[PDB]
Order: sequence, then C-alpha cells, then structure tokens
Amino acid sequence: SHDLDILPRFPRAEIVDFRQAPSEERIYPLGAISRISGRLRMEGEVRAEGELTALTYRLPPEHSSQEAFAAARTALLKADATPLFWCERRDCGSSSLLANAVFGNAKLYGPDEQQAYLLVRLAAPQENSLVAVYSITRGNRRAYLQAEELKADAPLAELLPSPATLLRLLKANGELTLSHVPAEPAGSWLELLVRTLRLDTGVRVELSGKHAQEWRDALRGQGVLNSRMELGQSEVEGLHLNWLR
Repeated sequence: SHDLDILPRFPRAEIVDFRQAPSEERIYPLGAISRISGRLRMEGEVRAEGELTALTYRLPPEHSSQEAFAAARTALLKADATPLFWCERRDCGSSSLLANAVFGNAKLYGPDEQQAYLLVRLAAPQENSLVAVYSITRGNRRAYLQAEELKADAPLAELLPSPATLLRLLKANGELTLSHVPAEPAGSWLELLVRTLRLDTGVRVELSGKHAQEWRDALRGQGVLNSRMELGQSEVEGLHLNWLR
C-alpha cells in the first residue's frame, strides 16, 4: 500500500510484501540471535504488542542492500530516533532466525554475511513506536529491505542501547540522537554515555540539543576529559552526538 511516514524513497524499489495488523506481538532482538538446543536465544530483546505495519522492498539490480540500509539508517537517525541496536553480517547472528522467527518472512533469508539489522525507538510524540529495518542480499543476487513500525499498545520501558552499539553507530553514521534521555543528566543514560566514552577513550564528540551544556558537564564530572567534547547548536529536545574525526 503505502510507505512508513519516516523512511526514505529507495529509487525504483518495489513493495513485494505489505502487512498490517492492529495488535501483533513483536520480539525484536537487542543482540545476536541464535538457537541453543533448538530453543530461540537473543542477547537481549524488546517485546511489544501493538499496531504493526511491515513493508518488504525488492531493490532494483543497480543498488545494493547495504546502500539502501545505510540510507534507511541515516534517515531514521536524522529523524532523531534513539538507536537501540545495530549490527551487520554475522554480528546479527542467524539470518534464518531474523527472517523467520522475528519478521516471519522467509523471503528475507539469505547468507548471514550479507545481512544488516537496525532497531530504533521514535522520538516523542511517537515515543512508544519502534521501527525495525533488516536488509539482505540473496544468492539469487536480488536485494531486499524490510521496514516495520510497531506502535506499542502500552508505554515502552526505558530502552537503552549498549555502549558498543553507540560507538559503532557513531562511526558508521557519523552522528545520532538520544531522544529519550532525562532533561537533568543522571541515571541509566548518563551511565551509558560514561561507559561508552571509557570504552574508546580517543573518540571525540560534539554535543548539541536543548540541554547539551548540562550533559557535557555531567560527563566531565564523571571523568570524561573536557577536550573530548565540543558544543554545537541545536534546539532538538534530545542529546545529539556528532563524531569529531
């Protein structure tokens, strides 16, 4: 039928599967997916039930799955969605599990080394919406991209990415926004950013957003060197981070 209001246009891409459901359950992994003893295992997950819109695109032969995935990733982060998990190739675990057990679409099954997966939480006013993107290039040399929105029927918990996800995405995408942080820097989100900046001590960032000054100093007081953090100008409600190469 129609695209998700938040995604880009993949030039000449065709919708090959469209699904909607007013109350479907999704269990989106927050880490690699595998089977142990035949039972499904996720290294962290988010379960939510709500209105599901799932779009399956087949890309034109001229354009790679990885290109469309990067465009989708760039667009969701520029919409200031908080990233929750991002992974490429074998880091995602099994394509068969993602295709079948998570998205329930066997067309998405391909070589593990050709996949990519992203999960984000949309910014308020859509803060109980999750958007998931999955890309694959298959042996038939065709390229597909799955994009799904789950509007949860109940408010989502406090959902945070790992420090590894934050660092990796800051370098793969160059920037990202954390749009579900408290206005006063503290708690889980301050802890996450502190642990992210101790995992790579050389990386430098520019902070912007309505309370970016407050964040930088909370971080200085948790031990981050002030030389590592510059300040930008944005009115976005969240904390925006920009990789200073």
